[PDB]
Amino acid sequence: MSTPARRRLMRDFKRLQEDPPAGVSGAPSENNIMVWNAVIFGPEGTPFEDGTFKLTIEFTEEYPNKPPTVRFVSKMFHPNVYADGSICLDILQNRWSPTYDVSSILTSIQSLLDEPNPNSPANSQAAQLYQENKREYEKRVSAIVEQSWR
Amino acid sequence: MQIFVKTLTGKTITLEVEPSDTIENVKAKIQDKEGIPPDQQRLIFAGKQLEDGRTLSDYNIQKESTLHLVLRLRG
Amino acid sequence: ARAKAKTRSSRAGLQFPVGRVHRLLRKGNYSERVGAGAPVYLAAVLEYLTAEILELAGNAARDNKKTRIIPRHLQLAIRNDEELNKLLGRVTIAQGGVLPNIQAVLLPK
Amino acid sequence: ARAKAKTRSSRAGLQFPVGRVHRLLRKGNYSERVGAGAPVYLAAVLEYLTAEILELAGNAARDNKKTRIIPRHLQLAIRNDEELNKLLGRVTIAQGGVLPNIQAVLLPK
Amino acid sequence: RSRKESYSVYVYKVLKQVHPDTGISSKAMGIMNSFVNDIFERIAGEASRLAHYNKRSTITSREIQTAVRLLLPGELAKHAVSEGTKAVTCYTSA
Amino acid sequence: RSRKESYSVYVYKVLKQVHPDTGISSKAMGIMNSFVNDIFERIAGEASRLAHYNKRSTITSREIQTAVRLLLPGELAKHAVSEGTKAVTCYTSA
Amino acid sequence: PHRYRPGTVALREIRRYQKSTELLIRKLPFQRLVREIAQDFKTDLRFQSSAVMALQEASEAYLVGLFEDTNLSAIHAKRVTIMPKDIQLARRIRGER
Amino acid sequence: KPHRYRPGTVALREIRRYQKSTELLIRKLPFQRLVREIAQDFKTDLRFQSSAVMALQEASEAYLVGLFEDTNLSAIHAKRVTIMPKDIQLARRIRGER
Amino acid sequence: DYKARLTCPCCNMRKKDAVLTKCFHVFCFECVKTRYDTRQRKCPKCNAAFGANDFHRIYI
Amino acid sequence: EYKARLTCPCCNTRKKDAVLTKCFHVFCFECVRGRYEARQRKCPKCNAAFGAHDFHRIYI
Amino acid sequence: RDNIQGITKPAIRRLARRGGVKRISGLIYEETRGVLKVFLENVIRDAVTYTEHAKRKTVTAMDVVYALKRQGRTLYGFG
Amino acid sequence: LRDNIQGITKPAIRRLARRGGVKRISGLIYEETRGVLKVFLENVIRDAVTYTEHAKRKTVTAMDVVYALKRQGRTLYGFG
DNA sequence: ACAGGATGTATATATCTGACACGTGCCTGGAGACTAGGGAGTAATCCCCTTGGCGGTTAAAACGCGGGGGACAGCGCGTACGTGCGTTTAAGCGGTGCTAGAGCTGTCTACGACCAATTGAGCGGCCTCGGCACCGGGATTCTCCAG
DNA sequence: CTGGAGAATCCCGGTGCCGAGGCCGCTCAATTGGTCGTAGACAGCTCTAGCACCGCTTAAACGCACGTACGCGCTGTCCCCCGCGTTTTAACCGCCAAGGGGATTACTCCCTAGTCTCCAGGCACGTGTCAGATATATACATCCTGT
Ligand SMILES: *[C@@H]1O[C@H](CO)[C@@H](O)[C@H](O)[C@H]1NC(C)=O
Ligand SMILES: [Zn+2]
Ligand SMILES: [Zn+2]
Ligand SMILES: [Zn+2]
Ligand SMILES: [Zn+2]
Repeated sequence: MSTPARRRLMRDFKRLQEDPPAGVSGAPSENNIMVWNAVIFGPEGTPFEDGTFKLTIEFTEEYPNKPPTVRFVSKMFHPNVYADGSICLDILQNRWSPTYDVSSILTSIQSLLDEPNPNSPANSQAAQLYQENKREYEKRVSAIVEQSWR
Repeated sequence: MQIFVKTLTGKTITLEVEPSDTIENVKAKIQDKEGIPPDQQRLIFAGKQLEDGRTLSDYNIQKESTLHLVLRLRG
Repeated sequence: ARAKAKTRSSRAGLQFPVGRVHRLLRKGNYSERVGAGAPVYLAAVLEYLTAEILELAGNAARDNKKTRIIPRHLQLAIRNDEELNKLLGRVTIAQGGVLPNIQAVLLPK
Repeated sequence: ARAKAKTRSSRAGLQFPVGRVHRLLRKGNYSERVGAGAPVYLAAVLEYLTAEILELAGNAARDNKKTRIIPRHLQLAIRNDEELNKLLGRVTIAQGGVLPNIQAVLLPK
Repeated sequence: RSRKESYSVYVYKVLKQVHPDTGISSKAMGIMNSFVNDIFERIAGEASRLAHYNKRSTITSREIQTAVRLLLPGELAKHAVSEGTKAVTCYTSA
Repeated sequence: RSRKESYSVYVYKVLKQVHPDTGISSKAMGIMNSFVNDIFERIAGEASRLAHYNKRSTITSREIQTAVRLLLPGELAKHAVSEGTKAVTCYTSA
Repeated sequence: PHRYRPGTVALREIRRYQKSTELLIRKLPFQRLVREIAQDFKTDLRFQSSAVMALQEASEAYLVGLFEDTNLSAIHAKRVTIMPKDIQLARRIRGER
Repeated sequence: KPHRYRPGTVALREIRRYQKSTELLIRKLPFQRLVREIAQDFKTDLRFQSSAVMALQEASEAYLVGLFEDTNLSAIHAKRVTIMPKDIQLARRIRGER
Repeated sequence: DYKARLTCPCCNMRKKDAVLTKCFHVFCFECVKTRYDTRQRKCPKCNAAFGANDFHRIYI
Repeated sequence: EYKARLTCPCCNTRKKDAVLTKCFHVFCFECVRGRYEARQRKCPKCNAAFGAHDFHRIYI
Repeated sequence: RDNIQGITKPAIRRLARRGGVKRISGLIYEETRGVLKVFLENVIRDAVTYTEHAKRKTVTAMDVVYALKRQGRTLYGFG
Repeated sequence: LRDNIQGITKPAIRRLARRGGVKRISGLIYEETRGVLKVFLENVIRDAVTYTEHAKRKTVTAMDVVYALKRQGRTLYGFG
């Protein structure tokens, strides 16, 4: 509540607790409210079903004005994420708007899980599998969902 | 024919399209009046994953329909 | 017979020619060796600056109710932006004119 | 056992190091090839300029009645001379001071 | 018949990228060519000077980074470094 | 223990030549060193820049002469060019 | 008959000239001046029309900037009429003299 | 009876004194504090070389002296002898620093 | 409800006192000004470009 | 006061959701369209003239 | 010979008008046509030096651009 | 290291003005002199720190400051 | 302040016109694959300069007070500069013609990069002394106030 | 406008010291001497473009009358800055102590120079059309002077 970013985080947590989207969750860090921890259930109708992905986020002071930074903690296989977990987001690097909130970010990344962007080859192997070897692609998605439980 | 497309921040954007228009063309119009490149969009109707190569009539999209425009993203 | 050639600009998602920038860097004799990412980075920077200035000039021309950018529009776009003006503080644009301003003292009252 | 090594500065009757100037010209990647007479000419120019400035500084120091040249004398020599002032109008000499002058208006009447 | 070098095609591509329905005069194209050449020259010269300073022999992305940071003022510099880094990471990933 | 190069010896020799009975302080020596380096960089950069303009690949006495004519003003340039031409003629003669 | 008070025509002239971008000097006399100046250095040179046009553009830009600065000086002195004092002050401050 | 100079004579005297010497007119330690504070905003935990600080101080004094010569010319042009913020602003605007 | 309804959406700290002519939105003038000066000439609401003459002070 | 503030003053019964381009006064839709159909280029606050292109829908 | 007069009084007046002055003293004309001559001499000397270096006889737009840009007065729109 | 600009002290500013050749100094000069000096110091320190952090060191150096000044068109002699 | 006539100035319509945006052939420079070698990224070590602290001196900064001179407002005079008209003038446009030389291509030779071997002079260290800043005393001069 | 008083300045003399200046390794940078690929000088051809000229139009320059707005000078004032004495502050200097980071060394290995191939993006060349300038009838805003 000391700054607009902090109060925005307060209301974002309030909305997440009051009415979180389907198959998503979030939690702060005890020692740094600016740090965030989330768990997402895989979207239906996609190979990512029954997926339990762990995320970590970092914020700054002028947030209602900049996009934050995000990265995976669990294993990932997606054309829109780098191997280490540098996740490729337009509303987060190119087309950020202050209107977006943490819940919107979570839903957007779930939608990205649903559909990789064809012109976003963060993982060239994953992009090629999606483009051509669709079967092997959902096989890899199922494998990553399998080890996502741990 | 006016259609409704919903965003993630409580906004609904009105698009004038035709049933024969492709999803790619709808995304291009969304680029024109909302600055979202077509490759940076994922359009969903009635829980179905729309594809750029298909048309609105293929997915049975009627007048005043609500489309959930959640992007497919690149940073 | 090797593979479908993809130009480096396309690989990086830019419109400016990465290969041409690399050739200019090598030929200009700026350093004994040139890194791989230097042309990419420089091309990105040039593309951004060109896009910015063109966008401002187009905005000015549209505000003037015309569909063709001209040196007058370029001059207005530059000189109306403090940062671009600072970057181009010591440049003369042919057929550019000047910003219309008059000191308040001179105006009648 | 070839012959006595006569350095190029002595051969040309200068004081500055022709070999050193040539080495710097090569190493500075100013060009891929360097002519033979370029270092000689550059050394001649440098020697002439330094001799001029040092002569003026020595004259200033002698007028001040000192046997040593110091930043103050150098500053006075540079600025008093009109050509040198134009050549070095954008430099700052450490411990230089300024030229003693007062606008006539300030002086009492 | 000697071939001549210019950036007209790319300037035009960027123009129709940003404003889909706007033209540009020939004199404007010439001015933009001169501007692009001037900026390229400035940044390349600064990068070469930095390399000479650090007794290095190659112009890698870091030198261009710092040269841009020195030339462009403030928000221009910030945005330029952002997009340039974006481009280089995209390339290396490719 | 790195060895750093300067023009102190040569400045001192020319100082003795012009005024046999004058000394120069260390700070004045440093100022002269910096001045010599600055003039050298100016002239050499201008000459290389001319070489590039004229699609040439070799710096020569002509390029240096034009560079000094462009940099030095008036009578100073006239004297400098006279001294340079005399020096090169003597060097080629010997 | 109708008669404008002095000054308003000056304001109109400023408004019109600060909007257009044509050349404000006559091409042939400017060219003659350039040739006369150049003939001192070396004789019987030829000039490209583009080169002479570039010279005009540079000269007009320089003079216009100088006049903005000297106008600022004149206003500083609590006047509205520029003077050679103002011109020389501007030149001196900008380090041209 | 106390002796008081006319206002201005000692001013001219100290002008003549200061245009004759070459010392550093700003206090070194407070200038160093100011430099460190200013650098605080770009890179925390920075260290400085004494020579670097002296170079900065020399450059700054030279710049201010030049600015004040130009300001004095402006004030004289305005037909007065006292320099003011408007004079400083004119000098900077004409030189193109603003 | 009302306070949220008619306060500037993006910041939600002060009032609606500006209009973006291109898309005809209503935000607060200082939000608009800072986004312009930071070179985001691109609407927050409909994500559309504009210029210095496409937004103006409005009162409600 | 919120209802009275947000409703247009011409009618004071319908919500004000239109802005006039040159003078920037908030009014309703159909009152303004009817007035313009009535040939009156008249503003109730500034009496400024307008035209068919000097108005448009705005939503808060 | 004596072609500085080609820079006519009304030409100077309209230049100053573009500058933004209301009224102009009577002595400004001589001063400004002296300043212009000085500036022309300074630029032309460098242009002629460049062309003479290039073994040419025709001063070129590129030569004039280089001369101008050597004085921190870069000119856009000629090469 | 908070609010040290007062270190640039009134008589010091007057001494600088005298070296400039000023007879009388108005009472308002000091505020904008502080402002001008601060602006100049940021403009130089930013470039110096940029050079330093490019060279991968934590110590600003006289050479870095000299290069920054030369870049701004105010070359300084006597430091290398 | 208000009103109306005279004079700019903005607006919609119709028209030519030529600069531009597209399309086509083709061609040479960028992409791909490969190899070889050296630039520098990393790790370890040394020790040098930076930072921090303390205490004593005193030089400079801060504050106050008196007064005087200079910035500023006002007023009045005159003169020279903007405004408009009528009379030059020569710039500007067109068309023509001629020819220097800018640009290109083809040859051929001095000439600078490169390598190897040789050596001496300029850098680091290391003494050594007088130019100079300082402290003390005497002589000279500028400025202020009373005359 | 002319003379003493006092402060500031200038001038001469003895003295200490620390930085300029001279001298001794020696090691690396300069030098010398071939050698070879080629960048640049030079001859020749061309046809582009600059220089030169002439006739007609008319836009712009030039010259003159005027009256008025502004530049410039004189005057009063008062308040803001300057000179000076006194007290308070912290800069400066010397010393000491700790260690983080600058600078150097070795190694390796991963990046980039160099080469051959080919093929497609980009450049020269053609071409039709729509944006833009221009002429003309409006509708409307603005300046100046009487009221
Ligand atoms: C640009 O890059 C900087 C560097 O970290 C980053 O902080 C900033 O958010 C980026 N801005 C964008 C992507 O618009
Ligand atoms: Zn807001
Ligand atoms: Zn919008
Ligand atoms: Zn209404
Ligand atoms: Zn209104």
